[PDB]
Amino acid sequence: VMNRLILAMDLMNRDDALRVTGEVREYIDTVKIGYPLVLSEGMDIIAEFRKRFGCRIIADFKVADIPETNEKICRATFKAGADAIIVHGFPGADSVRACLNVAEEMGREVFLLTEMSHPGAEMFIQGAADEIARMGVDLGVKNYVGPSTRPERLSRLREIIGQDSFLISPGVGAQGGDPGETLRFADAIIVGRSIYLADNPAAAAAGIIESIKDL
Amino acid sequence: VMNRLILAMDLMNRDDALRVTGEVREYIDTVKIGYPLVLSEGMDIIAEFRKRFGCRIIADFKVADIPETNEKICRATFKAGADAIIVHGFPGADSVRACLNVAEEMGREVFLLTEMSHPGAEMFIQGAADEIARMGVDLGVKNYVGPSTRPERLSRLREIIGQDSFLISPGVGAQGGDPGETLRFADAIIVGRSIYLADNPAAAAAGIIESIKDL
Ligand SMILES: N#Cc1cc(=O)[nH]c(=O)n1[C@@H]1O[C@H](COP(=O)(O)O)[C@@H](O)[C@H]1O
Ligand SMILES: N#Cc1cc(=O)[nH]c(=O)n1[C@@H]1O[C@H](COP(=O)(O)O)[C@@H](O)[C@H]1O
Repeated sequence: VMNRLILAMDLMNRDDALRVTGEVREYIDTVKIGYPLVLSEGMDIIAEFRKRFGCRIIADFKVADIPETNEKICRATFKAGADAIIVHGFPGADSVRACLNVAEEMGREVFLLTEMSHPGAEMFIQGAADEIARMGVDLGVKNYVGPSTRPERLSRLREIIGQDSFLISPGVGAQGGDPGETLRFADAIIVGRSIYLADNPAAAAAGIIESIKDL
Repeated sequence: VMNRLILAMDLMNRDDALRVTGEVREYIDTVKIGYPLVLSEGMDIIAEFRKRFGCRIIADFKVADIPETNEKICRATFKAGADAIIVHGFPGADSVRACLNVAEEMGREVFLLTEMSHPGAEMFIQGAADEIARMGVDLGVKNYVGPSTRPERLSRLREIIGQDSFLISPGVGAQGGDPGETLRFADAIIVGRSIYLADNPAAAAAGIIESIKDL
């Protein structure tokens, strides 16, 4: 991804989301669109973004249902033009496999979310995360998400998935993660509020890239 | 809920979803709408159903993000007219509390999904599920979801949440669960495909209710 930086576009207004995305487009090559924007403006926003910005779109839908429902969610999401979808690993291998089957059918990608970045992830997810990552490897998952807020965990996740797998990492900025340290282990960082709530989102993005280029 | 039966409306077409829901409306009082329908037809389908059918709507969005994103998802969902939202407990107490805070602000309800009904739930969720339920009790959650496919687990979950808590249960019919056995422990059952894929959905719903009445 361009400059190893993915914008988490979680504004909930089409005009504000378009404005900020257009302002930082020279500094990114992929935008993560989640439910805050989609549930407020509709699934058509994915193809609008893909067209107007020529960016790749990751649908951060944290898919976490039974296999039959996961298949439907993935089909709707790729039909809407998303390049990839983020899927939770904790519902188990059959739920992940359902998403992989639809991605194979539609020529798209699945990212497996292993450990999450927020404090509550320590309660249940962290204890299962190594095993979720190993499950991913066994299923042939090549794209993973793990937490900027815990670089020791990001290191362990990288160890499990190997160097060939692609690893992206949220929790940079607002949640306390650091771009440089996270990029020791992740291929790309995801950044939302530090950019989209900034007085000058382009200046915020540029500042991040300057720190990245230095690594 | 009327007749202790909630329709899981996971058809992806507005016309088919409206047809089936209309045909079975005399036998239910609540419709569970999830991402298959919403991502295909838009969030406005929630208010359409509420208006047309005068039914309560549970948004089955399996909310499973960090606290800040959860609050955004819950706000959009209640703005759209949902009566309640289903939230995963696996991501931890702060993520659940974020949803409870928005439900409190907006005068709506949260259902906490503890153990899931599909085979993959055995890998990670089942081992955490008693603790997820206890966490719900500690947070003051009053509405829970647990699996028709494992009535011994449903019994244990009922034990933890007490008799005053409201418990709904999917996995009836297509996934193998039984209405009568599940209603030993749950207050209401959720049924999707056994009704919506039936040649005569009204006849399928009526058959289920006849079996419920006998208990
Ligand atoms: N993908 C993802 C995901 C997994 C995770 O463990 N932690 C996150 O913050 N996220 C998402 O990344 C973004 C982080 O944004 P921010 O930079 O904290 O504002 C949000 O969209 C959040 O929902
Ligand atoms: N709520 C919920 C949920 C939790 C769970 O553990 N198992 C489920 O099947 N569900 C949902 O209930 C419905 C079950 O539908 P069906 O009766 O198997 O066709 C689907 O919407 C599924 O996504």
